[PDB]
Amino acid sequence: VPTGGDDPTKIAMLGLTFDDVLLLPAASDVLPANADTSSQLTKKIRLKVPLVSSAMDTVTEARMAIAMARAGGMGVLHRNLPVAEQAAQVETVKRSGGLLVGAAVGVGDDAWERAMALRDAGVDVLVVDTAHAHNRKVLDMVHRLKTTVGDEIEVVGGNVATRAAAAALVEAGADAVKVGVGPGSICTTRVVAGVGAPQITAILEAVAACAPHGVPVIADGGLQYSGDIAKALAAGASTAMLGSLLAGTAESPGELILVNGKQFKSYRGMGSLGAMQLVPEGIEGRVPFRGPLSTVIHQLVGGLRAAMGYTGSATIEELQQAQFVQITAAGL
Amino acid sequence: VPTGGDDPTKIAMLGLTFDDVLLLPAASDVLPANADTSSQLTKKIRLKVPLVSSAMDTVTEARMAIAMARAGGMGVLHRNLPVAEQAAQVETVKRSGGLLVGAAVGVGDDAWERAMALRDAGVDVLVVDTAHAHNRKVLDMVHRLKTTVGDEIEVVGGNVATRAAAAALVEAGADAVKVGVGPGSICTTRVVAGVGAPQITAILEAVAACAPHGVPVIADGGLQYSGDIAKALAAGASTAMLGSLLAGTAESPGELILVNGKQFKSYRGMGSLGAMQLVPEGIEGRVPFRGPLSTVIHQLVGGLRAAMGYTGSATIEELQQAQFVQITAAGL
Amino acid sequence: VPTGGDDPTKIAMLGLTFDDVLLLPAASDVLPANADTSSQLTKKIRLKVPLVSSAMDTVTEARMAIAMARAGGMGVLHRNLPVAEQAAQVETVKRSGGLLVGAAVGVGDDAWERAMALRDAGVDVLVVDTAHAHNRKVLDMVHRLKTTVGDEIEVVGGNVATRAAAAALVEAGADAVKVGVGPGSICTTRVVAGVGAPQITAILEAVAACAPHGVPVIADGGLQYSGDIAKALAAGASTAMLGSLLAGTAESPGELILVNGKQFKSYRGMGSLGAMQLVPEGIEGRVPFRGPLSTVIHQLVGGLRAAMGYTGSATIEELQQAQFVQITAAGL
Amino acid sequence: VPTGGDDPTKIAMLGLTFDDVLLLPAASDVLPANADTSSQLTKKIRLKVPLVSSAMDTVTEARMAIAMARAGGMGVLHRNLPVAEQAAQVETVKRSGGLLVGAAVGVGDDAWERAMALRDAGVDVLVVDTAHAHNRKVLDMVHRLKTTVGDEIEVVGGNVATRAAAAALVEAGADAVKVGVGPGSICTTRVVAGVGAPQITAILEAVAACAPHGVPVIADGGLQYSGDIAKALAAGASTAMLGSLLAGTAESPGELILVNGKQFKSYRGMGSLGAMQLVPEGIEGRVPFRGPLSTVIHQLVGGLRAAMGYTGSATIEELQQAQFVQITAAGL
Ligand SMILES: Cc1[nH]c(C(=O)Nc2ccc(F)cc2)c(C)c1S(=O)(=O)Nc1ccc2c[nH]nc2c1
Ligand SMILES: Cc1[nH]c(C(=O)Nc2ccc(F)cc2)c(C)c1S(=O)(=O)Nc1ccc2c[nH]nc2c1
Ligand SMILES: Cc1[nH]c(C(=O)Nc2ccc(F)cc2)c(C)c1S(=O)(=O)Nc1ccc2c[nH]nc2c1
Ligand SMILES: Cc1[nH]c(C(=O)Nc2ccc(F)cc2)c(C)c1S(=O)(=O)Nc1ccc2c[nH]nc2c1
Ligand SMILES: O=c1[nH]cnc2c1ncn2[C@@H]1O[C@H](COP(=O)(O)O)[C@@H](O)[C@H]1O
Ligand SMILES: O=c1[nH]cnc2c1ncn2[C@@H]1O[C@H](COP(=O)(O)O)[C@@H](O)[C@H]1O
Ligand SMILES: O=c1[nH]cnc2c1ncn2[C@@H]1O[C@H](COP(=O)(O)O)[C@@H](O)[C@H]1O
Ligand SMILES: O=c1[nH]cnc2c1ncn2[C@@H]1O[C@H](COP(=O)(O)O)[C@@H](O)[C@H]1O
Repeated sequence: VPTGGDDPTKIAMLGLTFDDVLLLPAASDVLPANADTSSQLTKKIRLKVPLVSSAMDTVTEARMAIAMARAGGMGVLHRNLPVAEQAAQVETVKRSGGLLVGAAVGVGDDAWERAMALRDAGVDVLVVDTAHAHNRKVLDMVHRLKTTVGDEIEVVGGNVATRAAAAALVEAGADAVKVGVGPGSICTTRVVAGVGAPQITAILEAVAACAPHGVPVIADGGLQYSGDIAKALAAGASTAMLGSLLAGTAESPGELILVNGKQFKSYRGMGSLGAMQLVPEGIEGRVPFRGPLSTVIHQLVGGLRAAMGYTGSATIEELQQAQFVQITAAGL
Repeated sequence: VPTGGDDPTKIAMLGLTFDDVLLLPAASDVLPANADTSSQLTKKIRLKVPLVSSAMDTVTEARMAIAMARAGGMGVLHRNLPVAEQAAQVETVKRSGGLLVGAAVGVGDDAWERAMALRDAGVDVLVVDTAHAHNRKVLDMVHRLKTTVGDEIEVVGGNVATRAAAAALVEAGADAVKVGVGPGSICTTRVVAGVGAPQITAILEAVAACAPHGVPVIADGGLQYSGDIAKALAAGASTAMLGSLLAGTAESPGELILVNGKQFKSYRGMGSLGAMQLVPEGIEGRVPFRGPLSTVIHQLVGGLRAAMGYTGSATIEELQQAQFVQITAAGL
Repeated sequence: VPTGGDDPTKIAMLGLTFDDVLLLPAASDVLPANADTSSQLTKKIRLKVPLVSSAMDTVTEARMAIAMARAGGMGVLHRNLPVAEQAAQVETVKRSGGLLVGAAVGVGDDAWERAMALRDAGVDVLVVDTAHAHNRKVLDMVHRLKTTVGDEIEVVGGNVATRAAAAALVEAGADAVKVGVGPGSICTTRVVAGVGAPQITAILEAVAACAPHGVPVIADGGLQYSGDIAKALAAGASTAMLGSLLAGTAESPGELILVNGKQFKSYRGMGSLGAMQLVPEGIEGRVPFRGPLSTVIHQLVGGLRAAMGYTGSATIEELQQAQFVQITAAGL
Repeated sequence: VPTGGDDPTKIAMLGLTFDDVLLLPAASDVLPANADTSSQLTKKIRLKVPLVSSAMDTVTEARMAIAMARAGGMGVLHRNLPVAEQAAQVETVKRSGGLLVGAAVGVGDDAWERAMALRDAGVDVLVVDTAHAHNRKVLDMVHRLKTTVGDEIEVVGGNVATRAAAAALVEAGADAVKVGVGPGSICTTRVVAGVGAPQITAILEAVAACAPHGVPVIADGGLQYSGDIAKALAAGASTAMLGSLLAGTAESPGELILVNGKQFKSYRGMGSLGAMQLVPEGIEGRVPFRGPLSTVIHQLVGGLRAAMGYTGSATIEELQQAQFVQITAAGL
């Protein structure tokens, strides 16, 4: 083996990230303004805009979830607060019209009760929110939830980074599979644990397991530009979950911060020291203030529509069949 | 597939850009001063110098087009102004002697009338100027133009980045094919839409479709150094179109700008916010002031001549048969 | 041969370093808190924590060796001082309870007497400490030591970077093989001599020679983050030796340094000008002050435990069978 | 072809430079102090130290040539001055004992007379000094010189970057072949002409043509560290020619320069604007002042000796058979 040892499977793959690829233009009859951006969040739920906001306490509380749903996407409420408070945020969203909402639960002691309270509150999507869903504890939770409330509530499981892990969630009964181990902007899983999978390759691998079972893949983490959304969907994801890109918006939690004459908002990992208040796997930082969510979403969707125009994709389903070119370091 | 999924065509190619390759020296009897730099702009039109200026409102108006033609190249007049004004710039050039001139048209409402006015004004080359020529609307325009004024006017179509798109323009009747989706210095197509193709690979692919039909390829965008011109032509292009490299010249539109004791001129994408005055696919910036066009062209052609000396190329046609070595990140 | 010449063996391999790979998550029933971090330092000696401190005069004297052993690892005492002083540091450690300790010897004039004095002082591990163990002088020393004190003292040999060199040390009778030629943070072997081997590939190659003989590999040098420890062990090493990561600790030798309002400690190669007081193969620098060793070790082991959780590794032996994904420049 | 077009020979090779490779350690009985550093400069001339100074007017005049010869290497006198002055510098060196000296000539009008005057002055080596020796004008000069003064004077030809060019010089009768098109520190051939060849691959290719005919290769340009000398010789070169590494020495021409409290000397390409006093293919810069040549050479040779120790090379001939590992961007 050219890279060492005698085992060709030791280094199993070459992992590509968003900056490693570009979408190739293709024959097109599609104007960007006329493209159809709708896509499956889960087997049953279709969104007008294939974007969901991260279950983080500096991204999504009731305000964000309401704005996201009104923009045609959805918010996933974070779970870093008492169960009664999360359920109360679910209610607040549902009382603002017939708006879709999801909410994160863990696999811990009180996870099952949290889930039951959220259902009672009228939640549409339950997200089993973990760093590593390839764990019998996570797969059991996913299964237990689907068998209990599956008729009324869609159950998302995550996160995974390999084909085998996505396959296990599919078998456990997941209505969607969330992909991303290591790629988050505030993530230090890669440096702390040495663990991860570049996101384009992880999406391609997860989609190979999920698509044949009609299970949508949510691409979660590592998205920096609107063009990365197009790339994630062309790799086969059906939606993208955004943290950093939305953390600087008016609707996110947290106050405005002024440093050196410029405006910021705090953005922090759920595995950072201050969020857990131990070995942190996230940092605390700031992102530029971006103004209203509606503006940000408009530019993101605008970029998506441009990609759909370039690739001749009339629908997201068509975009998922687009081709890439791999680029070198010099490209960029 | 080592990079993910089971489809080997999903990532179709490894795209190389100018910084990824060097020209290999070869046996030579050619002195740089004696090389023949002439080359086909289109099937019918040969230039003394294989360089054309970009159809941008910070690069080419009448003054640039006159200087470019006198230097042995050609200018393509931008179309960001009323039809009567563009036609008046065409006249202004033709009244400055028997100088070649081209002019951009789009595919929009008034594109056909613009084209007719330009012809009446005496234009030599019509450039169907789009970000994505692989669109039936663009191919139709190219065809409609060639069938109407083809005897008197050469019709360029662009831009493309793939072999199939170049082939479609050839069949539509293009007299030259312009290559470049994503590589412009002021371009944000890559980050906004996630779409593009590294320019050496795009030229190689387009030339594979065009050369067998005797259709010249214009390499458009991404050229930073005189050595990049040599590389573009050795990849098989017949001419290079330059924006950034000429935007800092006395003959370009726009005034001199002083910042921190240094001289600049504004240079902006035609898809930037201020040029369109929406989801911009270009930025606005500045380039260093370079002095007279004649000086810049002299150094560019000087570099080209040096490359022709190193590669034993007596003509541009010979240079198109030169070989590359691929380099690594460390090289550079 | 695509890279030049006609000999495919001239460039024998593509060497990967820690930043070139990530650990892939795998099916897991392992909680980080419950993972077993114990591992073989040598054939006979198992540590509770697979970490040893570098035999450097800015890393390990008696204080460090005591702290390291109490934390479940071990220190290797540096040999840059009189033999009687090194032996006195060995005694000092052994008088602080039943704590494991090792000590470096060279291959020079007084190396054999140093070794004998260390044994008399009660040392547990002798480390034949060289930059290049593939030297008959080093192999002879290793052999001579093992045949003389082998029943009572474990003999480590190093350093190596190739499979053949590790194999030679195994045959010489080494109880562990230390891997790393070129990767140290303060190392200039690579720039001064042009010699080295990227550490993941060197570990994989050394383990291919050592593992079939039940000889543990110590990964020495180049480790920057806790995640690198996980990667080194997954490549097949049984322990990691740390210099830079521990040089900033309270227990390391040297005083606190204040520069620009921040706290540092000096950290220098044993082959630097000031350590040898000639052609230096190390530099002198500073690392940030890190506080007590116990804190640093806790975070390092925490990262290791996280990796074991992600990879489903209940033991270090299991972690050694984990898989990597190779990443590109863009990843990082 | 994965990188574009249908011609696999269009991109002929992947070119590696010094930073792309490391020397692999090997079994060794060689102490650095005992290695034999002597090597062939030409078929007939062996140097004690395999280093020659560049024929540049900021590197080698009489003073440098004398110091270089006394250190066991040789200087090549630059040709940027009247013929009588160059010949007078040759005399000055020969009058300082039985010291070897070489001198550059071109292929121009007065090149032949320059060569004759140098011979009369007692020169030992004539270097036909060009940027591209694969030119019948250069090959003719090499041949004409060898057939005229070949019994008394060794004739070097250069520069080349390909196997075929080296082969042509061998057939022309060169006593040594100098390799390097594009790699010089002050070189802009790569950016101006887009032409070049990464130096490790160029050396490997040139040696494939020269070694079977017993013709030594001089590696010229791109050497930044003493470790690069070892790498150049292990690729198969017999000597290295140094510009930047020696330009900062007391013995080089030019005065001391003080900027921001630090000491420098000017270092400039022979193809820079100021050296030619047009399309320059070199820049003018400064390098740090390094003190006496003897110190610099000592450290360079020290690094070489270290490499010989690591690779088990008792002679330069043995070092030429050493193996490399290719490294990634992350390595470094
Ligand atoms: C550090 C951490 N561990 C867990 C976790 O769930 N651990 C766990 C997993 C399986 C299990 F059975 C029992 C516990 C979580 C949520 C976190 S987090 O707060 O930092 N959030 C994320 C989310 C997504 C990520 C992708 N890469 N890294 C990520 C971190
Ligand atoms: C953003 C944009 N879209 C179009 C465009 O023509 N859209 C379109 C295409 C086909 C069609 F049928 C209908 C409309 C244009 C001209 C532009 S531009 O002003 O920014 N100019 C260019 C030019 C070259 C480029 C290469 N990569 N990106 C480029 C942008
Ligand atoms: C520069 C140097 N040479 C030797 C050395 O032992 N030389 C030698 C080797 C075999 C022999 F038979 C006779 C002498 C040592 C210890 C050193 S050091 O002080 O700088 N330490 C290390 C340690 C680890 C390294 C990995 N890469 N580089 C390293 C340097
Ligand atoms: C720019 C230039 N051209 C020539 C030259 O000889 N031209 C030429 C060649 C063949 C011929 F028949 C007639 C003329 C030279 C010397 C130079 S230089 O002054 O700049 N020196 C070098 C030396 C080494 C180089 C490697 N890459 N680039 C280099 C430049
Ligand atoms: O603390 C953390 N460490 C690692 N990943 C996190 C952490 N907190 C949230 N994440 C994940 O990172 C995603 C956001 O990534 P981003 O959009 O690149 O900022 C989230 O949706 C989570 O999957
Ligand atoms: O706004 C824009 N976005 C992307 N490409 C543009 C834009 N405006 C002009 N271009 C293209 O970029 C070329 C100039 O590229 P440059 O020479 O690298 O500066 C032009 O000839 C166009 O093809
Ligand atoms: O001077 C030196 N030059 C090269 N390597 C050294 C030197 N001194 C110590 N080392 C090695 O570098 C290791 C520490 O590397 P680090 O943990 O990356 O700082 C040590 O354990 C030695 O193997
Ligand atoms: O002006 C120039 N342009 C390109 N190469 C040059 C020039 N002048 C000298 N050289 C070459 O660069 C070598 C020195 O390279 P360096 O050691 O990397 O600085 C010289 O020996 C020449 O071969």
